[PDB]
Amino acid sequence: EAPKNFGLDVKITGESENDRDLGTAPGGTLNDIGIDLRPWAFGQWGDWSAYFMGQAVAATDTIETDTLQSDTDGREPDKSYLAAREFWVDYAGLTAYPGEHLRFGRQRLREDSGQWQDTNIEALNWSFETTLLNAHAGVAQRFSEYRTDLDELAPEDKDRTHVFGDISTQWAPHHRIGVRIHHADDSGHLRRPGEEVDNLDKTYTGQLTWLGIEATGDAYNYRSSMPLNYWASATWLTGDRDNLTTTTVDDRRIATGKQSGDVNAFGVDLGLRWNIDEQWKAGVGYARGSGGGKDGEEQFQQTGLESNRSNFTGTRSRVHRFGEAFRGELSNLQAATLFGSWQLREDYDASLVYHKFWRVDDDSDIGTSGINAALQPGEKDIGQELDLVVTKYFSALIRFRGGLFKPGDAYGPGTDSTMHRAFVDFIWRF
Ligand SMILES: CCCCCCC/C=C\CCCCCC(=O)OC[C@@H](O)CO
Ligand SMILES: CCCCCCC/C=C\CCCCCC(=O)OC[C@@H](O)CO
Ligand SMILES: CCCCCCC/C=C\CCCCCC(=O)OC[C@@H](O)CO
Ligand SMILES: CCCCCCC/C=C\CCCCCC(=O)OC[C@H](O)CO
Ligand SMILES: CCCCCCC/C=C\CCCCCC(=O)OC[C@H](O)CO
Ligand SMILES: CCCCCCC/C=C\CCCCCC(=O)OC[C@H](O)CO
Ligand SMILES: CCCCCCCCCCCC[N+](C)(C)[O-]
Ligand SMILES: CCCCCCCCCCCC[N+](C)(C)[O-]
Ligand SMILES: CCCCCCCCCCCC[N+](C)(C)[O-]
Ligand SMILES: CCCCCCCCCCCC[N+](C)(C)[O-]
Ligand SMILES: [Ca+2]
Ligand code: NA
Ligand code: NA
Repeated sequence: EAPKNFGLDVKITGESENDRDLGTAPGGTLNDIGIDLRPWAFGQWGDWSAYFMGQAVAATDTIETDTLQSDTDGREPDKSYLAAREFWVDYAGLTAYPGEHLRFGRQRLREDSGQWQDTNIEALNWSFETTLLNAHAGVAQRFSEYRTDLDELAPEDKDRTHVFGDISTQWAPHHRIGVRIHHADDSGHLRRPGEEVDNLDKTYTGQLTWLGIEATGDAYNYRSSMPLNYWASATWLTGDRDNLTTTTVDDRRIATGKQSGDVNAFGVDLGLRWNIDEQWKAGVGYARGSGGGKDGEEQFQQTGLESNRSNFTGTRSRVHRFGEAFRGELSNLQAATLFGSWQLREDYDASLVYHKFWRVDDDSDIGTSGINAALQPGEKDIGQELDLVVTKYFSALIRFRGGLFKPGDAYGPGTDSTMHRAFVDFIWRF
């Protein structure tokens, strides 16, 4: 029971993916296995503490062993690599509240929805968590991937600074109301007209502010004592973007200029979960990120730090809010969701999730997704998905996570009728 100074997490993962581009491009499917080793070190001395976690990965192909991985020349991952995941120092002595502390270094930033921040990033982050009042404030920026195989940052991350904060209160037992803010500022520059544009150039620079209000009733508490749980959130995105314009000239992309415009967009996510008994749960969700509008002003996007993974099905396992296969970003996207889940004590859980997805504006792209295929102008029907997650907890666990995506009319002729992405993870902690 003495404070544990080190450990090692060992994960074996298999991934089957077919076909991310729906058959539109060559190869690019996965059926592969890998091991991921994460040694960690922790020290604590009165109000001070410090932590390091590293990572070594070897796999048969470039599979996803980390749900929080950076998305990917200079950005080509290798089948095997080393990385530094977290390295930070923490000071808890500003106040006597044990849930209050200040953390500096590359660290896990997470809030419960996963929709604003859920990532490892260099940050200075203040947390204040007590029974009646929670608050946080921080700043973050990526300076490197800290990986042996990736030499450059993604253009969206380069020179982008994040500032954010939140504050919330438990106004009745198990019911929380709060506000949340995030601001992203780009100090980079766009290619100038006539310059060649490649995959490591920015497509835009922005100064963007998200302002959100969030109500939850054990939304993400898998151990809730209430028969009904819920989440409701509404988020306003404002600010501006300078968008790069380009043209094609001889199989090469050339910058032609740029266009600025204000953003005035809106996102909402609602959910209701029935705690039917000690084991069974089921629920419904609706979410929408606005799209299109006059000069793209209504195109909602997320912060870029989000995972969209959360305990929304009411289990210990986190699930992708917009599908393991589709992996939607809330951006010109409407989603309806139904789920059921089962758990037995701390020993097993399982969730079955259905989604239907539509575009909001049928002449605009959606944001990120786990699908790499062009949408047909004028078609709103993105598709449907069924997901299954099943876990046995032995510390250690073994989990199946799978999604089956059925493309709708927005994907069109010559695309596959079905696509899946599935994982098995076996994890042991020493
Ligand atoms: C701004 C980034 C800060 C990065 C700090 C990285 C911290 C690295 C490793 C965490 C553990 C350091 C422990 C150092 C140490 O000698 O601890 C004494 C320990 O043996 C018993 O308490
Ligand atoms: C230990 C506690 C210290 C608190 C330090 C102060 C933290 C400051 C701000 C936290 C809230 C995030 C700020 C969001 C923001 O400033 O941008 C909005 C603005 O750009 C709209 O145009
Ligand atoms: C209770 C039913 C579970 C619902 C399905 C959730 C599991 C998701 C994926 C399982 C792997 C299926 C892989 C084969 C398949 O169905 O599609 C073939 C297609 O991907 C060819 O491109
Ligand atoms: C308390 C002192 C000990 C600190 C822990 C040392 C652990 C060993 C390595 C930490 C990770 C340093 C990696 C830095 C790095 O990868 O450089 C990134 C490049 O600049 C690429 O942009
Ligand atoms: C502009 C009108 C917006 C009205 C929104 C009202 C939302 C009402 C109910 C949604 C769920 C609220 C739960 C409140 C609740 O259960 O707490 C009451 C206390 O537990 C009393 O013991
Ligand atoms: C397919 C590869 C392995 C991935 C699967 C990991 C989870 C495996 C099995 C979980 C089984 C879920 C049902 C458990 C059940 O019905 O009751 C458990 C018993 O009551 C306790 O022994
Ligand atoms: C024990 C559970 C068995 C079901 C696991 C499903 C994993 C997906 C493998 C499907 C591969 C088929 N194909 C040809 C589409 O790649
Ligand atoms: C059931 C869903 C998880 C898929 C597991 C993926 C298969 C792992 C082992 C087969 C791949 C190894 N190999 C030989 C193709 O490199
Ligand atoms: C198992 C822990 C390993 C920790 C060290 C990993 C950091 C190495 C990063 C080197 C980056 C080299 N690069 C990308 C500039 O070519
Ligand atoms: C599609 C999922 C939507 C929510 C499911 C609703 C669950 C209602 C369960 C009623 C069962 C009443 N019972 C069995 C406890 O006496
Ligand atoms: Ca392909
Ligand atoms: Na403290
Ligand atoms: Na629950």
